[PDB]
Amino acid sequence: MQVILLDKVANLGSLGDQVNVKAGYARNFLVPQGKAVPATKKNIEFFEAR
RNA sequence: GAACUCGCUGUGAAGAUGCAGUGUACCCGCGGCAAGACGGAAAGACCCCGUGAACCUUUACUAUAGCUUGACACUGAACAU
Repeated sequence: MQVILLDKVANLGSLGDQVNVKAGYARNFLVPQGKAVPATKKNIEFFEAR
């Protein structure tokens, strides 16, 4: 879905991008291993402040 | 069911101890033979009926477990076409 990147990711990422990703590549790789977070419109200001 | 519980011919729900005709027979036990009724091995074998029941078979009908097919979900990324 709408996850935002956080790292030195390959060629879809620029340290934070709103992309259209699938659910299976979202969880177990990008959810809790690091590097992403689901964009529930509360975290879009919270981690950009970080 | 009750009996004071004879044999013939005939009649009769059509094979009569009981009806009609006729014949015979003192009253009552006992031991036997099984011909009739009455039971037994019960014909719990033969047949029909019920818009009865039960199992069983199948290319009866309608379903279903199982097996099997595809879609979607669990389920992703890099390339090449």
